[PDB]
Amino acid sequence: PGIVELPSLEDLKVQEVKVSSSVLKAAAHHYGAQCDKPNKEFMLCRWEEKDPRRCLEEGKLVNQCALEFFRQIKRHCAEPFTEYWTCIDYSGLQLFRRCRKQQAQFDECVLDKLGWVRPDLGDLSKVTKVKTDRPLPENPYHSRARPEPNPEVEGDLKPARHGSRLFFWTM
Amino acid sequence: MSMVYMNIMMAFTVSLVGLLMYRSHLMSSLLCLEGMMLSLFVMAALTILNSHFTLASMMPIILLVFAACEAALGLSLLVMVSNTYGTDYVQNLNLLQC
Amino acid sequence: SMMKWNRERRRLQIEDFEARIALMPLLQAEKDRRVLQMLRENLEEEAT
Amino acid sequence: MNLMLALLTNFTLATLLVIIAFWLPQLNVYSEKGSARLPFSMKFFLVAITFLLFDLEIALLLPLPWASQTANLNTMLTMALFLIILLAVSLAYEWTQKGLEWTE
Amino acid sequence: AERVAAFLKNVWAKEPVLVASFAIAGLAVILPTLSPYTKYSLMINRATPYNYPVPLRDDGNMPDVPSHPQDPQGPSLEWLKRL
Amino acid sequence: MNPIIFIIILLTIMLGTIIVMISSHWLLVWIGFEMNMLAIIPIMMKNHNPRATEASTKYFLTQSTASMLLMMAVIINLMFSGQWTVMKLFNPMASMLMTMALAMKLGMAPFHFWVPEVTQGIPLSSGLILLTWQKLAPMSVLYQIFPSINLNLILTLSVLSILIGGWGGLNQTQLRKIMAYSSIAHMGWMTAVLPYNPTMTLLNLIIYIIMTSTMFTMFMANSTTTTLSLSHTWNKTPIMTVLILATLLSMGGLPPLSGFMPKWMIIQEMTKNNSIILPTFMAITALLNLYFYMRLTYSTTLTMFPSTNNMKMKWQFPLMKKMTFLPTMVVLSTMMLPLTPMLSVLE
Amino acid sequence: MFMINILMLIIPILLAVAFLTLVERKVLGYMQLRKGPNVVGPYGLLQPIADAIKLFIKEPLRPATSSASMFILAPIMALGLALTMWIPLPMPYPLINMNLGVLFMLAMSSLAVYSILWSGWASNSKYALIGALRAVAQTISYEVTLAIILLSVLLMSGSFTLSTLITTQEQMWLILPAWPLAMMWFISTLAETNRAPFDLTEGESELYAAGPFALFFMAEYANIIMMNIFTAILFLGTSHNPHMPELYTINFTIKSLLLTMSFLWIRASYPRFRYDQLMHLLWKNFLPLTLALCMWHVSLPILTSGIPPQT
Amino acid sequence: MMLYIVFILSVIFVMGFVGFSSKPSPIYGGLGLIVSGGVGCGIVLNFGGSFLGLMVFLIYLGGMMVVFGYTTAMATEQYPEIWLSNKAVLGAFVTGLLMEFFMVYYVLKDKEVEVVFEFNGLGDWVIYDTGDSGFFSEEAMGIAALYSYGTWLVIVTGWSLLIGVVVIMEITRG
Ligand SMILES: CCCCCCCCCCCCO[C@@H]1O[C@H](CO)[C@@H](O[C@H]2O[C@H](CO)[C@@H](O)[C@H](O)[C@H]2O)[C@H](O)[C@H]1O
Ligand SMILES: CCCCCCCCCCCCO[C@@H]1O[C@H](CO)[C@@H](O[C@H]2O[C@H](CO)[C@@H](O)[C@H](O)[C@H]2O)[C@H](O)[C@H]1O
Ligand SMILES: CCCCCCCCCCCCO[C@@H]1O[C@H](CO)[C@@H](O[C@H]2O[C@H](CO)[C@@H](O)[C@H](O)[C@H]2O)[C@H](O)[C@H]1O
Ligand SMILES: CCCCCCCCCCCCO[C@@H]1O[C@H](CO)[C@@H](O[C@H]2O[C@H](CO)[C@@H](O)[C@H](O)[C@H]2O)[C@H](O)[C@H]1O
Ligand SMILES: N=C(N)NC(=N)NCCc1ccc(I)c(Cl)c1
Ligand SMILES: N=C(N)NC(=N)NCCc1ccc(I)c(Cl)c1
Repeated sequence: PGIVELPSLEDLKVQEVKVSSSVLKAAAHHYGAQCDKPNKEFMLCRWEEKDPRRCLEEGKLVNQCALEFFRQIKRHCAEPFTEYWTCIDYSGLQLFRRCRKQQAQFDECVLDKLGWVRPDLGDLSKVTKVKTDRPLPENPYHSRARPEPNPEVEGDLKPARHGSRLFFWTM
Repeated sequence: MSMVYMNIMMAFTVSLVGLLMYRSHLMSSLLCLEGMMLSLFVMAALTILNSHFTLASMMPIILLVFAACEAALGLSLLVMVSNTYGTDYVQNLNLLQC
Repeated sequence: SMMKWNRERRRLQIEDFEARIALMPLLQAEKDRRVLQMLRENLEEEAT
Repeated sequence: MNLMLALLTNFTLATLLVIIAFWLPQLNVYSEKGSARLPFSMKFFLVAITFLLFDLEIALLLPLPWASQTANLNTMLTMALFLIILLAVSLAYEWTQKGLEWTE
Repeated sequence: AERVAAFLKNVWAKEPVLVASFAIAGLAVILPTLSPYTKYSLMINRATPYNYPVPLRDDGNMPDVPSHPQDPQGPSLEWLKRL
Repeated sequence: MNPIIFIIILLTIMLGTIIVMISSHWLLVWIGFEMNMLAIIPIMMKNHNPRATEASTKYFLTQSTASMLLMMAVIINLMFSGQWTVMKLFNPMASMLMTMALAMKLGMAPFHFWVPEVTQGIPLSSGLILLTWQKLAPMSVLYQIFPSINLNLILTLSVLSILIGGWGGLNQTQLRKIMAYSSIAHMGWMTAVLPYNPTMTLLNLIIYIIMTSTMFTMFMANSTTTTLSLSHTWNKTPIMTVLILATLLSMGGLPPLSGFMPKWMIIQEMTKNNSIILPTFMAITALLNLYFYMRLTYSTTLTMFPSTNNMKMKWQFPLMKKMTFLPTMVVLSTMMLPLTPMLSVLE
Repeated sequence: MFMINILMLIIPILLAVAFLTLVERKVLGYMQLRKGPNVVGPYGLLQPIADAIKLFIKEPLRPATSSASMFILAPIMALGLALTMWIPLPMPYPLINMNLGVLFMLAMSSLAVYSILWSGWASNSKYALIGALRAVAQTISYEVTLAIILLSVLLMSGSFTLSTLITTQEQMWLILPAWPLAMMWFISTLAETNRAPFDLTEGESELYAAGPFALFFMAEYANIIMMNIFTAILFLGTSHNPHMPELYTINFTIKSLLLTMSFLWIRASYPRFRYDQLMHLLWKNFLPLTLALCMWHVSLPILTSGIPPQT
Repeated sequence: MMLYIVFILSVIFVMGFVGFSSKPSPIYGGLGLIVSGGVGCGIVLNFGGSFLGLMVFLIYLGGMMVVFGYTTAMATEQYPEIWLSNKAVLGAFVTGLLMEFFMVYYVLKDKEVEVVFEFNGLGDWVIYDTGDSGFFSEEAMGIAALYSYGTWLVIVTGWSLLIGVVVIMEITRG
């Protein structure tokens, strides 16, 4: 068999979004709306290619968008956001419904300072369409050529010649 | 294969030999029959869970349910044998010798 | 009373599930690189 | 690891209480002061066997809270009621056949 | 109508526990078919997104597929917010 | 047994068999066997006596052991192919285990010891089911998994069954034990041809069932379970003695009777495969069966054994047992050879 | 730090059992126009201590048992399993947070019948063995309704997690939509724990000693308390404020205390069932209703559009 | 190491089987099966099967094995015979433990063994899946599918249980 081709350790380097899960949860709804386009392009690539090696560049853009998104929050709404994700982080289940006062302050800050409108219930679970320059993979499974089917019997069905032909039987 | 499979198959073999090598009590042989079921349940569950065969996750339950019903029938035969002879000894079940 | 609360709980679950969907692309990108980095690292020690 | 520790603690303590309950100072210096049909009704066998069969049915009903999350609710509700009705038919059969009686 | 009514009164007097059991079991079988809310249980179960909604490659002739989650195309959960 | 319950139990015996025959999933095949074994036990027990209880217990132990081995084969097959489809198995150890399990279910030698004993200990109607309907499900699985059976194993089982069935029947005076050893011998022909042409397996199974049902039905008609009791038939129902004679000769494979057809066809298929020693050995060994069939004809039809005085009281009453389908089955059991080419419907 | 937590569950459980013996005696006394213990310590507060010490320094008269291993096994199983039943209980936070906590409690409780069976075998007396089998038959019979009733309730909760019952009852106690099940659940726990009017092990033998007797008693009374804590969670859900978890613990304790006192109240109020009669209460009354209410509680969330979330 | 927990549990699994398979008094044989059942549940638990693990406890141990012990106390053994008192039981018990110990020792020394068939001994963790981040239990999804996908399974299973009730009432009426 061949050699499993892997990218270099340096080909995998990229700035990482080193914030905790409660921080991501607090920003998740605005993040979904703001960074949708690079995110959907990456997920389209992953499901079409079925190979993480083929979508690394798309994955680097996912990180870049996330960083710029969190740099905008830091520049403008650092204090309402900090109060909000700190309220999420207290909960053992990270419940949204226990932090509606703080969510409203953060939501009101991004709308005024950035024009960010929180997506409605149901929106982020929509199936959306992506315009990609990437070619569509042709054999993503690396399938071999399928075996040729058995030759196909055809014609007109005629009575058996001289019957069953079983030993002495004449029919 | 994986190391766990060595012992699960060994458990089934041990209970099968126990089942085929009777002593006196019919109940002791019925326990070996349940032992084979338990090893089958574990072997099936391990295979199904590790392979992430999602719809097959119900199969061990069906195995358990049907084999417990089988065991209930087996126990009922044991008590009827015990009512006849006063024990569950297999040596008493030799009338059909002739 | 149980119907009203359960409907609200279903709406709260959808909101929680949609937050996860918003983050899955970022997590998937991170997971791919971690897996590939780990495999690459094992390949260096294998060479040695 | 926590569950293992809790279980180990619970039964280890139970073991310690049992052994000390058996071996305590006594302050005495003198000498201290089979497999047949037990005479037990067939009715008690039938209770245990009846419990087993109902317990196996219960095992099949246990997934119901998860099954109610399916989009195939029509099928799911029909099959849930079918199983419970069959359980009721089982009880009706034992009842009308005097399987639940304790006389005689 | 009356002989059945005279039958029910007898079982209600003699076996109220069994009459209640059969009454409840009948309602459990019948009411789902009559209820106007039963249809919503199907919709709510389908509206719960357990796995990622994989986007479609845009071929230029999908006017009913939103390009952005906040676009107006695609299923709406406005009916659920009111419910 | 309440007649409605009897019907429902009988319908469940059939349903278990049908589930095995229509299933494409090994789990559902296993369920069919479990359901079938659950419903058969009550009809073995229905006459409440120690012999029936011993027979049901021996049956339960044999069948439950075989079903565990079948489940083991299914699970090994799952690990080595990741699927449950009923077809060839993908592991030789799974194939052996399933073949041995089906052999135990069929009562093939050397797993045969339970057949004569269980058949003896249950009523005639229950023995009829055991030796006919109960062969359908295990045979229908062999029909499907045969591409992966070990040839040496299956042919060894076939040869041993024909030998044990033939020899075992020579020493029997009980009618239920004779039919049991006859069944063991006939299962040997069914499986011997399976590797070469499964259609002949079906043909031998169908003709075997017809002839076996005819014998049991004629035994039930007169309530006879021993050779000597059967020898009184000539003085009560002379027509029955003639029907028994024809059926026994047919079961002996004598031309021009129906029972010759399966042996004829099986020999043909085996020779086409250059199997010459095995068919010849099989045909000669089957003469042992013919011998203890002939012995029964002697004491039933071709001579008149001594009677009793109370037999005269029986002259004044008519046969009241149902004898369902007996006229049809006896004709098929004996007069079908001219229609042999009809076997192609089984393809 | 986790071992500290285990001890801070085990020790209070055993102390609460000890003083339930005092409370039961005093509550029964005042319902009988008398006082109950009031000499051994002020208001009888030292009575449990005197009883505990007395029992353990008592001669451990065990007749030559037919099985030494099963004589020791039964009390260890009984007490070990009784304490295990407490580790998933959210009060409001469980010691062990199990996704299938409700199912874990059902499975562990079903094992407690082995201590009855093993103690019967070890007694080396067919009379005590027959008494054990009658108790086992009563216990498994009422396990049928407890499981089905529990399943019916969870169809409104949505999961097997015990803490999800807290969320389900944020607006309203489950006893309101499900008081018919709460009624049969409550009586089933009485019969499950062999409590009067279902205390037929005590009554029938009328018609173990020292420490080993004490251990079976401790396990019994631990189970009684745990059953009533379970009932409070199942049907009388306390609201949880994540920033003041002790308000949950105070309110939930009061409900469990009151439910436990109602066990003593009932014991003071009624005669005992005959054995066949408590068997008919189950198979011919509770089970038909439980099955019908199980059918109803499968249909109800579907027909009202009130299916709870999975998570 | 805790990296071999599944293997260790399976070692105890086998020892419990050699326990009751040597067939001591049915009371002690029942105990060996109960221990094996609990150990078997732990093996299933460590592969991610929480529900399947708890079914063994709930149904197999709390259900079937209770009825086995109940029936044993009634119609088989009321007082156990001294364990390993019979020579045949002791020989069988010792033989199974000797075989088991050799498998364990050899597979641990070479991290692999060929007992009839060849097994790996690196630890069972090596075959585990490396990418799970779904918001549900997959085992729970599969079992819940009995009511949507498995209509046929429910029908035949429910029918067999009802027939089991009818059948056992026929068998025992005598
Ligand atoms: C509305 C439908 C709801 C779905 C219900 C779910 C299925 C439940 C099936 C239970 C069937 C029980 O069927 C039951 O059979 C017996 C027949 O002996 C009848 O009871 C009959 O026998 C008893 C003795 O046992 C007599 O005292 C009584 O006078 C007579 O009625 C019951 O009246 C009937 O209810
Ligand atoms: C002994 C055998 C016992 C068998 C018992 C079987 C009883 C089955 C009774 C309930 C079956 C129908 O139950 C209920 O009926 C309504 C019909 O209005 C169905 O239809 C309803 O839900 C569907 C969702 O699928 C909606 O699209 C539809 O608009 C709505 O009317 C429900 O999907 C079904 O849940
Ligand atoms: C009657 C006792 C029943 C006890 C059953 C005990 C469980 C049995 C375990 C069977 C699983 C192992 O089954 C066995 O696996 C190995 C590889 O893994 C297969 O493969 C083996 O033989 C074939 C030969 O061509 C080759 O693949 C290779 O030489 C060898 O590895 C065997 O063909 C198969 O028979
Ligand atoms: C819970 C912790 C409590 C810690 C207390 C520690 C105190 C240790 C001193 C124990 C004193 C026990 O005192 C002793 O108990 C045993 C109980 O079997 C009694 O019984 C013993 O002596 C009598 C004869 O005197 C014997 O017939 C009897 O078989 C023997 O058991 C003694 O009559 C009593 O004197
Ligand atoms: N498996 C075998 N050895 N024999 C077999 N079935 N061969 C297939 C050949 C065949 C023969 C008769 C007919 I009619 C049809 Cl349609 C086809
Ligand atoms: N039933 C009652 N309440 N009275 C009663 N007889 N109690 C028993 C006394 C007892 C038993 C064990 C322990 I530990 C403790 Cl401390 C006290």
